[PDB]
Amino acid sequence: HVIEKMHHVNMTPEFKELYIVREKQINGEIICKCGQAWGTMMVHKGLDLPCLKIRNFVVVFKNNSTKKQYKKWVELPITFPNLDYSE
Amino acid sequence: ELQLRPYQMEVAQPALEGKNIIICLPTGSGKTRVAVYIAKDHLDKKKKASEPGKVIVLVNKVLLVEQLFRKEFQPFLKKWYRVIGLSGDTQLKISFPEVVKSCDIIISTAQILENSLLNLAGVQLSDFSLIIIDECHHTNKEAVYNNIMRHYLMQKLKNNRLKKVIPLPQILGLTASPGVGGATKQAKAEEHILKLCANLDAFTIKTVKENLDQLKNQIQEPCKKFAIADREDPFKEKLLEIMTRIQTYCQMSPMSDFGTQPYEQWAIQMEKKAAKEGNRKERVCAEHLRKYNEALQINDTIRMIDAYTHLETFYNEEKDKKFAVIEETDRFLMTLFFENNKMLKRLAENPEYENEKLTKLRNTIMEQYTRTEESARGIIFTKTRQSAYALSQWITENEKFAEVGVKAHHLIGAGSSEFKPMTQNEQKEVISKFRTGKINLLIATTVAEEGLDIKECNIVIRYGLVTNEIAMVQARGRARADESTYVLVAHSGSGVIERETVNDFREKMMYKAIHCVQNMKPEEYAHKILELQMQSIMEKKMKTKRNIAKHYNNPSLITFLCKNCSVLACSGEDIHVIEKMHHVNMTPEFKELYIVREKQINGEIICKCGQAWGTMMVHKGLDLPCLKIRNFVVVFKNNSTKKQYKKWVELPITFPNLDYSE
Amino acid sequence: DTQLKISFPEVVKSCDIIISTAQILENSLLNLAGVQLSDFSLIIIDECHHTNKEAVYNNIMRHYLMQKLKNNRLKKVIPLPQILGLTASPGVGGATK
RNA sequence: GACUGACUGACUGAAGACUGACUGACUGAAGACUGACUGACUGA
RNA sequence: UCAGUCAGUCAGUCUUCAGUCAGUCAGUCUUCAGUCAGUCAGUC
Ligand SMILES: Nc1ncnc2c1ncn2[C@@H]1O[C@H](COP(=O)(O)OP(=O)(O)O)[C@@H](O)[C@H]1O
Ligand code: ALF
Ligand SMILES: [Mg+2]
Ligand SMILES: [Zn+2]
Repeated sequence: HVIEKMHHVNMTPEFKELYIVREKQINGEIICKCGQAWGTMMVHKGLDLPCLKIRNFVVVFKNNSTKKQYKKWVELPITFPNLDYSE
Repeated sequence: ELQLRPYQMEVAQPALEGKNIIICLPTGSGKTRVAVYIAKDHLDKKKKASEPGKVIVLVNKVLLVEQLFRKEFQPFLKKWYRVIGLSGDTQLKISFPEVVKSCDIIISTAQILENSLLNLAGVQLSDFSLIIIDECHHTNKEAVYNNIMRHYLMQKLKNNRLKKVIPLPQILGLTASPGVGGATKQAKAEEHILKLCANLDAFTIKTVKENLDQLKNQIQEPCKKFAIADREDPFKEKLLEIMTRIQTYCQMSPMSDFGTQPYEQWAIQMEKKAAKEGNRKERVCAEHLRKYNEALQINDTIRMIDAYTHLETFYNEEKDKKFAVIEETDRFLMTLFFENNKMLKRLAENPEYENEKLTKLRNTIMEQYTRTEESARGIIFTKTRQSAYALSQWITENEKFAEVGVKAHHLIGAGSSEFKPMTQNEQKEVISKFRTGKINLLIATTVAEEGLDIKECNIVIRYGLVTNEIAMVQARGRARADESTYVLVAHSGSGVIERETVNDFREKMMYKAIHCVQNMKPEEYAHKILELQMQSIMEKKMKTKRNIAKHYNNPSLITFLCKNCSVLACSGEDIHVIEKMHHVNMTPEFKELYIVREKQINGEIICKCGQAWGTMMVHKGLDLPCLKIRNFVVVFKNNSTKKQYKKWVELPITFPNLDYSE
Repeated sequence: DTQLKISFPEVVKSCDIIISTAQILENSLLNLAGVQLSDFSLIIIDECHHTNKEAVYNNIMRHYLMQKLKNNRLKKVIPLPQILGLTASPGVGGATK
């Protein structure tokens, strides 16, 4: 889900269990099992929530199993729903 | 004769049947009468259906308690109900819960209720039915209203958990200008209105849309008039080269010209740094030059005499403290200061030289009162208390004022370290005299911009004031009189008229935006409102955990040192607290270290340097001197860092109370 | 960078000589209330050699140019503000001819 | 039988000084994060 | 048509700090005036 058309982020609780936080802190950095970073913790509208950078990941489609990357988010033709804030 | 004007009944229509809502009408259109009438209907109907119904009226300024008490509630309900007016100053003789249990209409200040609600016997919000909240635009980030409404909101969400209940009392709140939170977007404005609405748990703004012209006939827009001024006198520059010599002695770089707020800020912070180093021969000089700076600032604002007296008083007591120890850079100051000050008093005494602002003020006062010919009440709004009091003296002295029949007095709040603190009883009689009219000119501070209902205010005057939009809307509202004149006085040196301009545009934004939200779709309204309700609660919880974790403590770890000197004063174990309120030391050798001094019922503590430490106090039959944490320096034992704190709450140490067996 | 406290259209409506960075104006012009190019009379553009393929100046001038051609359609009008631009080296687009 | 002096408490009224904490507005400074756009260079 | 690097511009989200000022609230003490009532002691 996106904040103000500006920042992509994930709320999923099991997905919260997958990663690792790390501090050197006001924000935490996400760390994979490999040790590679994924995103940064952010606080918004009174919620606690970690974001992700598309550079840190790999996209996989379902019609064609091609492995692709993008440096920024604008290349990806996907459109996301905004934030149900009722949670 | 509780007969409302049409528009009043019109905007009161939704309120008559539940529907906790808000009413906003432009200033001077008697919203208090709407409150009184609604209250009568609520109590009478509840009596008809025979349920325990009550109502509490919250006000945020003490003076208004007595005003609204004896002006709109007494005269209309002396036969129907038991109304009681209570404020933090009146000596109670009975606990708050029984006060409410006796009467049914309460008029009180919000802090009282909140005190009575966090004492969990106390009281529960459910004990009430109707909550009248006057001037509720103050509902903002951790204000007195926000706490109360957050309890209410928390209970409401608990009720919704129950449904998928306990009654929550109906709510009313009165405003004149909800304002914007400093917003240059249409979105942020309308958002801000929504935030206020949700925090009030309102249903609809419900502002007039029918009876427009008669309203245009009731309220009057005052005539705006601008007084802007911009004489050479050496006194400013005379202080200038004195203080530049002072700065050059220690060769400080100012980084800015003198007499400015950044310079003062820099002076304070660098003085703190110098005290951290232990650097004498600089610290004292820094403080003294600072004193010159504030003296200059007062000097531009007000006449010369008081500004000189301020400095003279400081240096007088300075040498008075110094000579006590009798019983190098120090004298380096007074030696030149005293010759200069003798000259200054010679220069200051000359009344021909005068401030530019005061000049235009004199012009404005004389012009307005003479044009009015004995039918004129004028209110002058200022910034600092001593400004008010000195301006009163300035009125007193020059006989040219009195000949015109202007009778002036100064009105300020209660509570410093200066001429004299005016007390509540005195201001109460002062407003009494002002209503009569043998006090013709009133000089006031922030205290009285919201709620005064004097029927005759031809003149409202602002003296070099800079503020947000509500504190200007209300000020223009005070002129509750015909042909009302609003005068702004300032000099073009600072950003005053530009503040007025931006305030104007901001006002227009606010009106348009409230018209925008006025016309939203109910379901979207409900969704947005609910979401905002949530937001406040979660953020409050997050702040709660942040604070409680921030609190994190050996009571012996630290030791205290002078600032002027650095001689060790005492260690952590020597300090004990009275009633969690006042820190103090009992140690007998520590009694030998310091010096008492009197001008007295209490003695002031003096160091060997001459710097003050604390004050003598007598408690529970014991004689005992206390200390102020500002007067000292903290030293830890794990890390040798030199730190200071203005108040005691910052220090994470906890102290044992007082073994009284000694 | 300066913290405004008033919307751009009122800033222009108050003063008469503005000194600003081009991105500000272009932001204020694609917000269709905003502002219209016609509200101005003289457009001083310093260091205008940057007028190139989709640069900040090119967008603004393309609105101006579009309006001018619309005016010529009208003739066969709305005033178009006078333009000034300062350069030291217009340069070449990498040209050996 | 009358006189005077002093003591104490309750009631009322008033108010001189001290210190403590929370809150708002103003100004000043300010650390991090992230997003998008544009140009130049090089390369295919 | 694209990728990569670098530099510049603009906009959001926050957290947090200091300083002065003004307003609100609660304590511990000390002191004074006036009236009234009560107890006690002297010399006649
Ligand atoms: N029905 C009415 N008839 C006469 N005067 C009225 C009526 N309603 C309101 N007023 C005027 O309103 C004044 C009270 O206004 P108030 O509520 O104190 O101001 P605000 O509404 O700005 O708080 C009264 O002095 C009275 O003259
Ligand atoms: F509008 Al008011 F006091 F309520 F001036
Ligand atoms: Mg009012
Ligand atoms: Zn010392």
